[PDB]
Amino acid sequence: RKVAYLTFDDGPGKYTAELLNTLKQHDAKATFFLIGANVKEFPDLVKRENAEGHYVGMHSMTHNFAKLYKNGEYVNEMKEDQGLIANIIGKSPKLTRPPYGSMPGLNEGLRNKVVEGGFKVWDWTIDSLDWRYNKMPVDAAAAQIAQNVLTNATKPQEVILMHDIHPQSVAAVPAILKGLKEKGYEFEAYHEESHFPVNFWHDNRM
Amino acid sequence: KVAYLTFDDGPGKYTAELLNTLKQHDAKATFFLIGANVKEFPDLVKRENAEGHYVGMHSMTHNFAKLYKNGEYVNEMKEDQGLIANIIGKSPKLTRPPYGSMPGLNEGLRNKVVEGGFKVWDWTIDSLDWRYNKMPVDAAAAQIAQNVLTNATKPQEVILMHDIHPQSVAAVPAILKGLKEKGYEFEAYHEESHFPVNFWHDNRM
Amino acid sequence: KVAYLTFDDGPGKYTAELLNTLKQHDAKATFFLIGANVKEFPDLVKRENAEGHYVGMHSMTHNFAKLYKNGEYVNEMKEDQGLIANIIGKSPKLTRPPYGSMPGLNEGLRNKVVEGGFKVWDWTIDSLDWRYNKMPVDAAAAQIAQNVLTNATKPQEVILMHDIHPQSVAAVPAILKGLKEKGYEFEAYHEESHFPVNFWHDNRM
Amino acid sequence: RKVAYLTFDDGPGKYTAELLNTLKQHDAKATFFLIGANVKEFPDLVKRENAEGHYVGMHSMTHNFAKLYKNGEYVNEMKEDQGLIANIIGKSPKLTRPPYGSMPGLNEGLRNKVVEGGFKVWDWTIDSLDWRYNKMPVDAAAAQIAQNVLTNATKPQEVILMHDIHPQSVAAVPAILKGLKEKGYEFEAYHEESHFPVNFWHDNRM
Ligand SMILES: CCNC1=N[C@@H]2[C@@H](O)[C@H](O)[C@@H](CO)O[C@@H]2S1
Ligand SMILES: CCNC1=N[C@@H]2[C@@H](O)[C@H](O)[C@@H](CO)O[C@@H]2S1
Ligand SMILES: [Zn+2]
Ligand SMILES: [Zn+2]
Ligand SMILES: [Zn+2]
Ligand SMILES: [Zn+2]
Repeated sequence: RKVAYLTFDDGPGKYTAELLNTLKQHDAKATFFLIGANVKEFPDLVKRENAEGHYVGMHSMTHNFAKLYKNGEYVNEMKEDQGLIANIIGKSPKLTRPPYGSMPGLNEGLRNKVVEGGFKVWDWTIDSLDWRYNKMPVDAAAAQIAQNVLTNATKPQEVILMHDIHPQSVAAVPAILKGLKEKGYEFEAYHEESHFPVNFWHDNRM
Repeated sequence: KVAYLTFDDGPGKYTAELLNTLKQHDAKATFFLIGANVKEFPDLVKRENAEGHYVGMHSMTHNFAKLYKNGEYVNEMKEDQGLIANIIGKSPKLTRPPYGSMPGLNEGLRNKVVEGGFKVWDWTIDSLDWRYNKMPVDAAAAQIAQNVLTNATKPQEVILMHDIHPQSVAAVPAILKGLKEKGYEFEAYHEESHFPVNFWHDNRM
Repeated sequence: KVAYLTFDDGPGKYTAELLNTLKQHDAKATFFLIGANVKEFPDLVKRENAEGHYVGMHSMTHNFAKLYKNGEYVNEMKEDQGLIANIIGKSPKLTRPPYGSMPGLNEGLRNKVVEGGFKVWDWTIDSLDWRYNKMPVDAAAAQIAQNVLTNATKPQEVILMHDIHPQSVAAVPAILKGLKEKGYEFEAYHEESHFPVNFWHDNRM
Repeated sequence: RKVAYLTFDDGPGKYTAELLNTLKQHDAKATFFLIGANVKEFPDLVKRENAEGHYVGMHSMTHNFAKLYKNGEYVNEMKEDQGLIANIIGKSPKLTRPPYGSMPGLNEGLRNKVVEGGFKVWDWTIDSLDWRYNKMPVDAAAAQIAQNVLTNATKPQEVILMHDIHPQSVAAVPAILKGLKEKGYEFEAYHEESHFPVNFWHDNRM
């Protein structure tokens, strides 16, 4: 019962349709956390992500830690970001992904507000680190980013963190898909039907 | 074919229960205690060592920012070591980093720990007991047992559990027999027996 | 078995010399011109296209901080493109980034270049002609020719030279003879024949 | 006759001793550029690097850009650093290696001043990128860094950039040495009498 949840952060972007075709050609589903400025600039790609069979969840408006967690704007920005996304796909998604991860930004304070707001939070069990490989050939970057992902998948479920806004990332997903499939992983998207906690605070309320 | 049980965030409310459950099965495990739990449950701390388990450290505050982003880790571990040394008269070396060492334990802090004389242990298997919290104990526990019996594949395994959680302690009985028939034996960590088990694959710890 | 000679930082003092040498050997190459040298040597600019060579861009300021750290790359290439266009009646697409595209040409700027309609070309072979500058020409050139002949191994090669340097132009005859013996043919870059040669291996450029 | 010139920046440091020993097993020589405060704290290692056959050059006192270049203390910091290194190994080394490289810090002003004092300046032709691999298991990092330098050795001479002050760096050096040696490289130190220019400004006065 192996299921890979490929997640893509900070999108959508100019590489997204490309990633969206590679997903499609592999009949594989995934999940996308989007920034408010990009849901607005790229409303078609949003609508398409959802249309092609993927989960579209929030990732805030500002992606600003100081704003998100120190001043506690997090859920407000996930509610605003939610509204934009509904206006485009008719769903009001409930899963959020904290910029910079919930640890340590999501204190017990707003972790409460998150559950009192009905929202949900997903961190990740693999960190592709894709976004650091920005100073080298893109094919070389992709191999190392896939190497990272292929060699860290072991648990019955794995939540893989990637960003679809960097070229080296979307170039790695072909190898990543072919690799994990050889490892017997299924490439499903997140479903709200079947939620299970994935965070660093181990708080299973979200 | 050794198998090392580890327990975090204790000693706590069900720790007393757990030590007995272990005892009946001639099983020795490892505990990583929070500072305040050492202050509140000295007896349990004393008892854990007395019944042949390893008593290691899990820091003072279990606070990510303080520990790693501010580098208080070793300071928190040494002070915790002191509190424990006052009960068992031994000063343990083995630390279990709160939330794991990846990425929290940077290259620098990893120097301080090797310099401070400590080792570091993460795990290979996560019981995942925290998912099934505030939930019907026997149902939860049952799952937790599967969670660990399935990922038991390697010659040695280091299992993460938490004895401040009822579902976890309840899960321990089923794990014990299920793993023992898998050819596993349950030993405590021994300092002279040290071998690396850390996400960074850093073998100085 | 093609071989594309490319020349940077021109047109200059020895450019006319080189063009005759190219012409004498019925050989066609590629030039990447700086803006001010286009402004000063329009005839040489005019001549290069006229005799069948490719005339590309090498920016306005050849200044690293301006081009990349300040993101002026495309703009400098755009304005350079226009200056060339006013002479040869074409608006060329192929850019050769000052100092190579690595790492100066980041992911953001690489979009802009793709958006503006530009390609980018680095090289496979570095002549190292700048090492031997202000040096005894006959001696220098001989070495430089060998520097490229040694690294002539692949089916396609893009050789970096500078025709603002006397040792480099002096080296060109021997390369032409040496590569012709290696089975190579010397063609200019042609846009309908474009193929990626960029340190980033970015195949949109 | 190929030659790989391993260079290590920002030392000496706590992993230097292990690097020094690993170099000595493969009878391989290399080049060290050092920071003033580090020559002050680790003179055995300086003294030893030297004594063991490697070149030791400067990498400034402060490793601060605005001080080195925008304020133009490059030559000041290299001579001061040279002074220290001399009092340890009885040698005033002439070769310097600019922090963050020569481009674009060493403007023509500073570059004139550099040749005024008989200094040379070495940049590099391969950036191993070791220091960006501090967020993953060291063995994994060691491997990727290796492949970075192994798959970029093409030119008969390479000058490889590394930092001996990070663990994943000296960890990669064994595989680097086996790798290049398989490609026919030899591992020399820089030699003063044997100077050939390697800088981003193509200035062969340094
Ligand atoms: C100590 C800094 N931590 C991190 N930097 C990355 C961010 O750039 C991403 O946006 C975030 C969410 O996508 O995931 C990691 S976590
Ligand atoms: C804008 C270039 N930045 C760079 N950061 C790295 C630095 O951390 C090194 O110290 C330097 C010289 O040792 O080599 C690279 S280059
Ligand atoms: Zn993000
Ligand atoms: Zn814990
Ligand atoms: Zn140039
Ligand atoms: Zn440096």
